[PDB]
Amino acid sequence: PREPRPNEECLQILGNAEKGAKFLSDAEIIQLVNAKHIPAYKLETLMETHERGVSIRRQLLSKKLSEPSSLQYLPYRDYNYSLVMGACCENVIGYMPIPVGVAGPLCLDEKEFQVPMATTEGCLVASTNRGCRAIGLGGGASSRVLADGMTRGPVVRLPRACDSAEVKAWLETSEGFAVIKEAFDSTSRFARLQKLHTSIAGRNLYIRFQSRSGDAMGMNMISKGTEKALSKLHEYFPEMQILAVSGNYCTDKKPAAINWIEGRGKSVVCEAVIPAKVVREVLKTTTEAMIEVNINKNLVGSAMAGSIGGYNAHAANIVTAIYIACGQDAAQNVGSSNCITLMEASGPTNEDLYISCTMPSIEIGTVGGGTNLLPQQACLQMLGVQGACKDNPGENARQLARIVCGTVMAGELSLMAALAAGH
Amino acid sequence: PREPRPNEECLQILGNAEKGAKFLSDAEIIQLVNAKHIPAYKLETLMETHERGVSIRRQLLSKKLSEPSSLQYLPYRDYNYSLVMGACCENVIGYMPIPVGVAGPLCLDEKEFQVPMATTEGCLVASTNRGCRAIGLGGGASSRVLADGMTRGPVVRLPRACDSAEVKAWLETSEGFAVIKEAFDSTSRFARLQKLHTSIAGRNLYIRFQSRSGDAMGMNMISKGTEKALSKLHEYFPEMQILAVSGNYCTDKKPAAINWIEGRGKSVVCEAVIPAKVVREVLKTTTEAMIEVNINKNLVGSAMAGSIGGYNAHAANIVTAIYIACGQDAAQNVGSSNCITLMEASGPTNEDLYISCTMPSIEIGTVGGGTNLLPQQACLQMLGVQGACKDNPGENARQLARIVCGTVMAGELSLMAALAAGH
Amino acid sequence: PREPRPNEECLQILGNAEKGAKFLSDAEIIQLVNAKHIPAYKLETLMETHERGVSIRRQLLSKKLSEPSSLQYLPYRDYNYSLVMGACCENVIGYMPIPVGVAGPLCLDEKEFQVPMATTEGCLVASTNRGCRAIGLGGGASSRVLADGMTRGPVVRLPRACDSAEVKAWLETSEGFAVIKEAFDSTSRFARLQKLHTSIAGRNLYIRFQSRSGDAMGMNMISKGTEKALSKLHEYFPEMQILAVSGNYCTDKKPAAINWIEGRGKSVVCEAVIPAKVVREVLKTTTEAMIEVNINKNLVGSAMAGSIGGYNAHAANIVTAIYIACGQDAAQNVGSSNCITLMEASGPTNEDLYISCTMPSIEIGTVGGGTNLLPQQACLQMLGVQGACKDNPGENARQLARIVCGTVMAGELSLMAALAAGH
Amino acid sequence: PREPRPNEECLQILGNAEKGAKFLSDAEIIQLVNAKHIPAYKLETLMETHERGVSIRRQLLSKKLSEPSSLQYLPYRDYNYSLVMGACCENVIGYMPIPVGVAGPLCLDEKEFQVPMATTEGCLVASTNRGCRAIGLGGGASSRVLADGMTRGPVVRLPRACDSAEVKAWLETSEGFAVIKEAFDSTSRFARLQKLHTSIAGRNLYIRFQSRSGDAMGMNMISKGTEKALSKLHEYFPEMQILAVSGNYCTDKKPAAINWIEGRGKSVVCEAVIPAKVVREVLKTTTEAMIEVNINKNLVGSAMAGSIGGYNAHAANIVTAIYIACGQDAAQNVGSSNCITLMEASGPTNEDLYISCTMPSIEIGTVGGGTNLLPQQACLQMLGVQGACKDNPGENARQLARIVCGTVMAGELSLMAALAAGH
Repeated sequence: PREPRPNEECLQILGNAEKGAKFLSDAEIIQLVNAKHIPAYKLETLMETHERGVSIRRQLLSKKLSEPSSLQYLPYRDYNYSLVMGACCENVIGYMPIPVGVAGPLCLDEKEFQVPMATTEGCLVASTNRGCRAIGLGGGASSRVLADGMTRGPVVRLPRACDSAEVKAWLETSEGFAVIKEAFDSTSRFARLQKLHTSIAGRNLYIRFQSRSGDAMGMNMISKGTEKALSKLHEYFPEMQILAVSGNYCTDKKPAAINWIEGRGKSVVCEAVIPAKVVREVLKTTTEAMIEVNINKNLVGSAMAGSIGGYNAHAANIVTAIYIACGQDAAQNVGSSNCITLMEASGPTNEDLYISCTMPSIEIGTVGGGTNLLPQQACLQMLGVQGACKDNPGENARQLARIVCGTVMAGELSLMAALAAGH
Repeated sequence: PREPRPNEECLQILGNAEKGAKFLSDAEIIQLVNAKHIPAYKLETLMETHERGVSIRRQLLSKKLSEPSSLQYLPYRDYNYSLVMGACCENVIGYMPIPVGVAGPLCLDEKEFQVPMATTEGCLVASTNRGCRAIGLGGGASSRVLADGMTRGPVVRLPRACDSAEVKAWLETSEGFAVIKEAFDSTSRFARLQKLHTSIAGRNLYIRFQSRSGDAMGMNMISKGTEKALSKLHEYFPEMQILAVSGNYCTDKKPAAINWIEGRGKSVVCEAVIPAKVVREVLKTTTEAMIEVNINKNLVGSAMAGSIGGYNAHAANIVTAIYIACGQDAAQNVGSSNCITLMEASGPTNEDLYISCTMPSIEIGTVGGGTNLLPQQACLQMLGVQGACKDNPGENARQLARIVCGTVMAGELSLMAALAAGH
Repeated sequence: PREPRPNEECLQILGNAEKGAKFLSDAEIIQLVNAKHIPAYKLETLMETHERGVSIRRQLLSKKLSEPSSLQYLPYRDYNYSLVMGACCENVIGYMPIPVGVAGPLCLDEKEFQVPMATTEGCLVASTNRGCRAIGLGGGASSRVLADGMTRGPVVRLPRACDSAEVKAWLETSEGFAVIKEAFDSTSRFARLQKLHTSIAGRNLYIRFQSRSGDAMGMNMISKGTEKALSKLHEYFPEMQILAVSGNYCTDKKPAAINWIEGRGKSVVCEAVIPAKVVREVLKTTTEAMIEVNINKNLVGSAMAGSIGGYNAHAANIVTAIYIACGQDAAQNVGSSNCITLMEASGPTNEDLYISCTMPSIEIGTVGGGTNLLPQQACLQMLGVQGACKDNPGENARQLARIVCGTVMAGELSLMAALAAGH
Repeated sequence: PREPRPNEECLQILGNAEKGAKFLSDAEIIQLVNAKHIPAYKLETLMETHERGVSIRRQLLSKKLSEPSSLQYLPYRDYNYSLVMGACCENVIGYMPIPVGVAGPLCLDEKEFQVPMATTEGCLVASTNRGCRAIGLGGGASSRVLADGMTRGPVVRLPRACDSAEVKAWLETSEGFAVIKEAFDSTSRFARLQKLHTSIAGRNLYIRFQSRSGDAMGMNMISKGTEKALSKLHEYFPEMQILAVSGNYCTDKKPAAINWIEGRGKSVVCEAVIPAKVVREVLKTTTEAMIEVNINKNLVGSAMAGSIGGYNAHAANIVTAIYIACGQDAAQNVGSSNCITLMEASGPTNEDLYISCTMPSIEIGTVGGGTNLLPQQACLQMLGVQGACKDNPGENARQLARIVCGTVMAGELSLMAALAAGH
């Protein structure tokens, strides 16, 4: 054993650049932190290795818990914290393992994918797998990206609603839009402002900037561009007050009709045709039952519940699983799960099942944020969409959006079949 | 090195109960699986240890990838798969580490909590921490659970809309409700049917069963009860057809006005008062600016975007982080993030900031599903709400809902201050 | 001719109770009004006959118009103003004739109705007529009232959200509800409080009182009851502040999900089955086309437009026409037109067209307001629902709601057939 | 007295062009109609005068009523039916008088208006008048038209969702849009296609054509243009099926988020500043109370009710009254009443009340439909906006929209003051 050296003493070893942390014990570091000498947030930098830093943070936290042994089974060792510091999380005390299953092969646009799904919900992966199998036997699915651009919705305020109208009119002209577009586009190589969407409420003006962002999800880049554009706008209207760079008009991570109607991020449609025989043998139902359930649950049931954009069975399940697996911001599922699922009869006999999923607001990226960590990069890699696509910028993000829509469609197929076979 | 024994041979070692898997190589197991002898889904059971089983699955998957080395940095070893098999995930190929940070202390209802947040979004934990600090300096927050019950919304169909009306009327009487309540309650000790909510659309009848479920999230239990109740209902109306046990009328994991208006799971309100001085020094703004931004972003901005239940800054961020940390079903954030944030002036001088968050549909549990895994249990434990509360059933789930609402409120405070200080 | 006597002089004739207005000229009355002696609003009382009073008001108004001859073709003579004064309109300058057509016979619940429709929209009545004919040939329609009660949604405020929670909890107990119900019911013979619906937002508590109101539309009576109930509630919580007797939580004359989900006024469902032959010969289409159009316009189209409660073709047309004809408050069409139209195949061959309309929020009455005028009473009379039904209170209002739903259904049938035959 | 001549006989007088109807009695005409010789719908043409024709129709209808005397007080005489036949109504049996009151002067954009309001709701005109007075004392209101174009939302269907994507992409190019614009614009002098808005759902493509329409409301003209444009589109995609010219994507006469977000018809904003003294003396309240009520009723209350576009007190009342007075299609109030009302403190002391109303979807016209009748033209004339404005097409419709927004704002001011003074 041993015992803790006084503070002033300990604060010196820390300073000796040939004899630093590593000559101090956990108790000595604890003492230094408690005297408010060391800032606990700097532990991963201040300590010898990053792992130790998180160890020290864990010990400190444990001391303050009603059950000191709470963190025992929270894993923290043998994890690369270098990539998380100053990028992804703060006050780190370990990591939360989420089991990763694989659904597939998903036969989409003449290719095959193996889709990783990080979930703690039993049977979700198996159900998605059955849907994938049905689609595969059906001759594969097809998808298209319909629109692409991340949006940011700042709110500005003018002295009078008349002034707000003037600003809106000026933004609607070709010259004003050109000036704003130049200012916005100057901030990055992928910043290419598309048509603006404005909304007035009294003297509040809400401006929705939209743009592609390469392979990144685009929030940071769009925000930077917006800021620059708002400065430029302020030059012409010095009385304008920028109230908030985010005025809930984007709309980011909230249910909003605007995302459903205008789109946000990527808008995708996927479709497939399942032969009648396959619907019988794999899905254990019939086309007629599937259509009946689809109409009376996904359309009418959602309408009676007063849903905007929730005209599907469980798109949120698949979207969340894939998002967590692939390092996406999982909160964005709120907006990204918007989907409408349609089923119809098809074929020369009206016996085959046509299915389509439409998802207008898939917010997704393959660069930046959570996609900078190796484990999430692995899941992106097994799909073939990891990182930036140098040849055709944004192609990887588009492909990932297509895969997400296809997987959602497989999940819908399976769950709807299960509900229709019923009991 | 060595080389693979033939199939028939290999299939025998597998059978010898004194000489089973463990005498076979990875290549031999691969051969057996490829001949369709072994079902790959049974690998974790079929193999010697579970870890090997997932190893075999990983090798098989790697062979089919365009980049065989994709899984290199997806971790799978030294993880307890026994708790995941047949409960939480299928076709497991490893786990996805999500960094866990800690925000707090959160001073809520005269107690202090240390809230784990699993996120890959930089600065989220720090911002929540600043909000927690402001609330703490403000004399702590207060919360109340207003309603509690998980819901399931089956859809049934009658021959005619007149028959649907008859069934609805019968469900509305005391005798019919009593019969249905008895049938529903017989299925479990926590199943206590509360008042029914019906909606007709033509000959479709949508019935929303609601009930408390102890400390479990309640989906499985509510579904079981619903099934039993629907059988009982079928006894009185033999012409009734149960179309789907889930008719999107719950509503589960979709944006729906019904959850916002009636509630789903737990309905919570939290409030605090931040002194003016604290708003100046910690939040770097003023009360007036905070109220202006709150009105013109969370209320008016959300209204212009056509939001139902999205009258907040970023409740989804906090909700998702906590949910992933604590083993909740993360897809449920779709419904659980519904929140309205209100700010007003308060105090003898109208200088202090009153803030409140109202979240009517927090779907949450501390037993079952993802909460059965030790790492997620650790995060539940550091909050003091892990598992069932034997004395007062459902108390732990209620406490967790209160903490979620309080943390959301801290996050709102911080983000709104950041937006208001602006630039 | 003649010329105007001085004011003081003229003000005396007005006073002589044997020689009053009628001895004064229009110019003399004009002079008196312009000197601010007579209050123009009292003209119909102050003048000899009411008609003259409105004549004087018209002359005064004409003097102030840029085109003095504007009122020439606005009719005002030979109209009974006695019933409008102090009841229905103020500053009356005449009346606006709305042409009234008749659609029918509508074969509903084994009776025949002749439905008056006041419209200036060409072809609306003819289209409704064709729908009525199709329904009649189909063996008539059937309807049911599913729920009945007008609602008022006051908002009150407590010092703290905790206090609001306390009040909500107290309202949810049997004793508190009993006290409130007694207070509410004491105000009128039809005031019978049904279950309360509360919603908290911070320290705001929104309370939705619901009740039947006999044959009246019920707004006045419900408001009176609410006031009394709120006074009683204030007795138990002296800190409560009644912020507004209408907190937009009713919700009255605004689009709101709450009316769609919970109902407001009368909730009705109507249905019919149209034989295939009749669909061919009268509607000039086929059942399959009708169902296709219904799904892809009323369900999917409305979903893509982000509609709450607008899952129909043109229910608002029929509702407005009937409401204007029958003396209903026409603004209420905003809420009353909420409808979902469903069409399916039916019969032994799936060749016949089953149609149903569901309208959960028909706000309607046959006593009070506009129903006190003879012309509107005539339209109510030709339906057989005029005034109060002494035997079975509220029966006439219910019948009128059924007729409204049936007529809406006929209109939907016709318009949908027209759209499907297309070109 | 006399008695009825036989049919064959009577059918001949009808034919004699020197001795036609007018030599036949009401009983003889009745006999002819009942033998199915005369088509009752042709009565106004077939009879001598139009008035007689409606008389005959009334007698026929009376015979079939349970109370033959029902029509006694439904007026039909001395009304110009020539303008209603083949334009405005069918099977006419008279007209429904709606009392017309006048609110004003409304001081708007430096002019004064006298606004006619056709209502049977007591106190509505008086309340609007008080609001007008307050605004007038406040130095008048200001308004701006922000956007202008009526929309039509057809739905077309392609064989596959991929084909729908192809069509959407083609519509998004400059060349495709140019072709469609040419085809659309060829149909009328006011048809000037603006940017298209498309939405896919599976293989359904919803296209929202928008355009100004001169002074007409524009539905007929927009529909004609759409038809022509869809034919042109069919030329390039022969597999396209036009499913419905109206796919509920306009959206016409239904609550829809799309009208709220994108606008429909005219988008208007109006504002005023009420001095504190005027708020005290005329409105009998204070600015602080007004703002409190506005926030907690029009914003928070509407949010809790799950309103899209209903963030106001009673805009529907004013809109309906004006619409009925001025010959507008009253059903359109459903969409046209969408409004958000905002109140703030203003002035050097924050004592004055700033108010603004924003109405993005005012559907309105001053030519065609109900505006072709003299009584409604009178109400349009007293506003100075009757008919087409030859110099500046569409100016009259824009002015009327501004007046509607201003009147709505006055009504909001008054009602909100009444609610705030409370009791």
